[PDB]
Parts: sequence; C-alpha cells; structure tokens
Amino acid sequence: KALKYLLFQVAKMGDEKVGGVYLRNSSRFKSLKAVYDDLVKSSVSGLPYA
Amino acid sequence: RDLVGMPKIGLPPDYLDENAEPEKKAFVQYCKTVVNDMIANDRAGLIWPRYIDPDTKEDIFEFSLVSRQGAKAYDTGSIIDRYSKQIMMAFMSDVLAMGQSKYGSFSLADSKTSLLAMSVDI
Amino acid sequence: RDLVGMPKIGLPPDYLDENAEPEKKAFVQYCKTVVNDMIANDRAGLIWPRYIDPDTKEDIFEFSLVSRQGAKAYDTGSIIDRYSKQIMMAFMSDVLAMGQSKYGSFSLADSKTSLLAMSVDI
Repeated sequence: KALKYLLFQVAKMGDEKVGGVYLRNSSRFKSLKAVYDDLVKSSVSGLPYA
Repeated sequence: RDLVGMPKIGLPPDYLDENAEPEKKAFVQYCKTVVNDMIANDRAGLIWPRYIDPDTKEDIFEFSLVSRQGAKAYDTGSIIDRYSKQIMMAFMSDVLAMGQSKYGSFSLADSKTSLLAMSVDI
Repeated sequence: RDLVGMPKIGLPPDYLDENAEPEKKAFVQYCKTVVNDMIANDRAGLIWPRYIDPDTKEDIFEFSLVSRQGAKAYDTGSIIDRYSKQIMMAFMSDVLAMGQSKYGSFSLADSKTSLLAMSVDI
C-alpha cells in the first residue's frame, strides 16, 4: 500500500530553487516507475488455466 | 494434437494471484466459464475490455485464436496407400481392392485362372 | 521427426531455477502438466498471463506453435514408385501390378504367351 502511495507522492513534486540551493526532481519518477513495474508489477502469482 | 484455432485469453499477471480482489477473482471465474462453454451458435458474441497502454501501444487484454505458420512436410495418405498396396501384392490378392475382373477366373479347369487360385492349387 | 505444430512455452529464466519460490515451482509444474495432457477437445482453451515490457515492447511470456519456412526439395513417393517399377521390370513380372490382361496368356501351347511363361519354359 505504501509503495503505491509513494508513487503518487513522487510524481507530484518538481524542481525548485531558493537562493543558493537548487533541487531537481523531474527525473525521479522515471527511475522509480522503471524499477516498480520490473520488480513488482511483473511478478506473477497463482496458476494459469488449461 | 492439431491445436490450430483454439481460443486464448491474455490477462495482466495480477489477475491470476490468489490474494487478488474479489472483482478479479470473479473476472477469472467468468473467463474460465467462457473458455469451457463457448461454442459456435446463433448468439455467439463477445464484450471485452480494451485498453491500449500509452507508452507501449499494445493492448493489455487480448482474445485471439492460436495460429500456425508452416504445413506438414509429408502426405501420410499416399504413403499409407502405397504400403497397403505393397502388402496386397505380396499375397497376389489384389482382387480384394480391384474387384473380380472378367479376365480372371477362380476355376482351375478354366483357361483364365488367377495366381491366387494357382497357388491354392499348390 | 516432422515437428511442425508442437506447442512451445517461453518463461523468464528465473522461473526455471531450483531455489525459486513455491509459486514459480507450482507454475512450472502446471505448465508441464498442460504440455503433457493438452489435446484437441470441445473444452480446449487457455488463460495465460500477458505483460509487455515498457522498454522492449515484447511479451515476456508466450504460447505458440513452432513454425517452419521451407518445403522438402524432393518428392520421395515418385522416386520410390519409379524404383519399384524398375525392380518389377527386371524379372519381366509386371503382371503383378497391371493384373492379367486379356492380350497375354500363361499357356505355352497358346499363341499369346507372355515373357514370364517363356522364361519359365527355359
């Protein structure tokens, strides 16, 4: 549950700059999703049917 | 074992889990019933979900019949017929397949006797 | 050895490991049972997982029948028939395949004797 919530939480944020400090977040979601679908969404459980 | 044309169902992996939500379990049960009971009929038809992923451009669901590319390299009928004729030739008993022709006779006292009768004489 | 049309299953490499999780082992066992026991039947059907990788656009699972491109370059039936006829010609015993024609006779005292009878006379 928390991982699904965290996807939404990360997708929302964007780059920000205050004097001297600059944080870039626009690239986090790409990596996070690429890892998520590979390690969780693709894991099959149960059995097929014939 | 010729399996060309049988239905096939493709679902996301999370639909086949054992802890899946009740809706997915009901969906899978209905799919099983369809697979078991679908036949060619005057009421044959399908209503199926359709969603194309924006980043892959491939439908996540699917319903299709398995297809095959090549064809068998040998004609078994001709081979079987050839070997049957070869068997029938060993005993000189081709009359079984060609019927009783008017040029052959089963009488040993008649000047048209066939090889089968000649050997039965031996 | 003609193998066109046999089923084929493709799974990720981690499903075939010996230390894999129980779910993957059960999946592999069910796949083995399907491969062994699938036949053309009024209940034939498949429910199979389907997932297309976002970055490769190719299904990670698959179910298909092996296909073949070319065709045999020679017709063996014609060659075998030709050689059988050649063998039958050596002994002048074509009567075995062509039957007993009315223009030939097995009698040595009749003016229609065939070559087989003429040689048996020798």
